[PDB]
Amino acid sequence: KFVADERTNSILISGDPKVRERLKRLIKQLDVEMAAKGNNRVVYLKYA
Amino acid sequence: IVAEEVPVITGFQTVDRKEVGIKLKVVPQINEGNSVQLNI
Repeated sequence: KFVADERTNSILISGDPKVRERLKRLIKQLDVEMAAKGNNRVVYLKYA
Repeated sequence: IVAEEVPVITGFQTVDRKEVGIKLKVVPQINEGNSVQLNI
């Protein structure tokens, strides 16, 4: 089965060295961080 | 403001100071280049 800590932000695992193979695979799978979306933007008004 | 205030009587006559001169109150904002908008 599964654990993690967000003190550390770390996946802990309980189970197989097959769970160790595939869940080091999923250790790696969703590690990715989305690129900044420019969620907010400062616009310089020319006239108004 | 450039002004000199003469005495004014709105009434032994009372005198009230008001200012006569050149006054310019301007609030510009700049188009991001060249033209300037003026509230004057």
